[PDB]
Amino acid sequence: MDIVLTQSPATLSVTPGDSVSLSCRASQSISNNLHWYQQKSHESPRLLIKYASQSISGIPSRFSGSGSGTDFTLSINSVETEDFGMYFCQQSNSWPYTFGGGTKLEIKRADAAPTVSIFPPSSEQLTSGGASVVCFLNNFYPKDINVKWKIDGSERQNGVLNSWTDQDSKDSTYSMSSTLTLTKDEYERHNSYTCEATHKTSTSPIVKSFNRNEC
Amino acid sequence: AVQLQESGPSLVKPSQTLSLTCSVTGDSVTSDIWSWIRKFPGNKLEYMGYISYSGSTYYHPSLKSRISITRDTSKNQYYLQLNSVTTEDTATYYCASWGGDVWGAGTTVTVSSAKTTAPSVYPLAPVCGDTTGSSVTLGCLVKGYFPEPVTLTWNSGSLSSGVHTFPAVLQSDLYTLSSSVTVTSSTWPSQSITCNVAHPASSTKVDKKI
Amino acid sequence: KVFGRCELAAAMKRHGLDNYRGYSLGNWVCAAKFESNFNTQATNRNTDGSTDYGILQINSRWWCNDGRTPGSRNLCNIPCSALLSSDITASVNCAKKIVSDGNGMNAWVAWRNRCKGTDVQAWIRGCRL
Repeated sequence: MDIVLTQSPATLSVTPGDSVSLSCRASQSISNNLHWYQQKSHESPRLLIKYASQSISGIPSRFSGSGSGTDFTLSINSVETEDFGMYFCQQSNSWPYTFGGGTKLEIKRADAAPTVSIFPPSSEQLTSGGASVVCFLNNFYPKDINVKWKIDGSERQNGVLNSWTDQDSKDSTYSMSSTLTLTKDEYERHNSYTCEATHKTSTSPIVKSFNRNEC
Repeated sequence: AVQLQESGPSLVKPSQTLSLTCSVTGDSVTSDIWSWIRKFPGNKLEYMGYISYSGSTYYHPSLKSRISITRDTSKNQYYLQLNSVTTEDTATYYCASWGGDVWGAGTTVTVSSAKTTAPSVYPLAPVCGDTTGSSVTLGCLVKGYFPEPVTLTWNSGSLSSGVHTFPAVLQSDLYTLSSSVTVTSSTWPSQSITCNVAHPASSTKVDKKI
Repeated sequence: KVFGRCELAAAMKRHGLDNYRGYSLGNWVCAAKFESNFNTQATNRNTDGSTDYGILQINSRWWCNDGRTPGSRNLCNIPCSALLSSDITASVNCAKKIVSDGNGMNAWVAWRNRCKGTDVQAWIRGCRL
């Protein structure tokens, strides 16, 4: 069977200057045939370590690997500013070659609550017979966040589509847009529409709502 | 210095064939083992297969029967052929050396049966045209276009701060993208704010005042 | 240097050759035996301007570059001198690449003639690795 590579954790937030250890585990022994790749946003993968611990001439010395068999580790002594992004491991011991799910290296910063805004369907869209309710949750940290929609007090899951931006280069925060799409007939059948956000910054969910029975 | 570059149709219809080309420059295609690697959404990498310095090939079993890798020694390129594609074959495709020491920039190939479609641009303004804090955020919903991409600007680019433009999501075969912009309460509605959206594929460009 | 049979087996196992693309460790040890007698310094001239280097006698016409071989292809992208090191790292990495072609270990005539299809595990049997 195809060798499965499990990387942990899925994501790791750190402060430049700190050291980190990324783990990759194989469902079978592969000796030293495990390779480490770095892939920054909008860039193709770059090979950092080959055969578990051999260094590539041209790769910064802060990068190093260890392990054998089924347990491997990628270490970065003092992570630097340009080191954040995705890290993947790949085995070449058996065909087909396989990659791990990857570990995301993110920048750590102070928690920030999201700035939430809700928007009703525009007049133009309703005319075309559609109805999208939009909710923006901006500049928050950490990235973990739950968004729940409610129509007339009832949680709604169908018709909801989400989009997330990458960690912001400006302030290292995250932003997200959540959109609930209905038909014009569905929309006009209900009154209260609510975007509810649950985030580490508070035990009480942030709530943004509006009623069709006004404006 | 050896370099790679992928090229090919960025759009393929279901059941049809996906074709890509990797041009080797700086050295010979016969001077190394070459491969095709694809990245599905959610950072899922797949090693599709590779072609040796001899022309010999190895294919990922999951793709066996659908895949074919060839090369052309006089043009210094190798190719990827993937038959009977389905939307699940949508991904970013990369060509690389076997050693992993060289990689192309990668090229996205999308499998869809959708036809070019201009987007509908909808204004996002507060309910009742309100305003509360010291700031206000407006928006722009770009719904129903194909294919990607669209360019979105605010006030022809004169409003550039406090903007968040999100990645498009697929909604019933078509793309939808939204953009938020935040300004001070003293800025809007005193000063008008307009969303500008351009969709090259359909020769469309529209402005939407908020 | 000249490896002891067991010493090489341990080194090769450490360098991930055991079960690499299905080939058990004995296969590589046996190939090393017949090719150079576990000698990393072994070199051999061929009728063409090519030369075989190292413990696995890798040819300078296709796999490595010695700067003096006509029609050199340098498949392993490595200086042939790296294959003469007492450190087998380079010879192993190159071997792994050779065996990754459709013909696998059949690249080594000696392996085919004196190892292919034999009880190759006999070569690592006895060693306390």
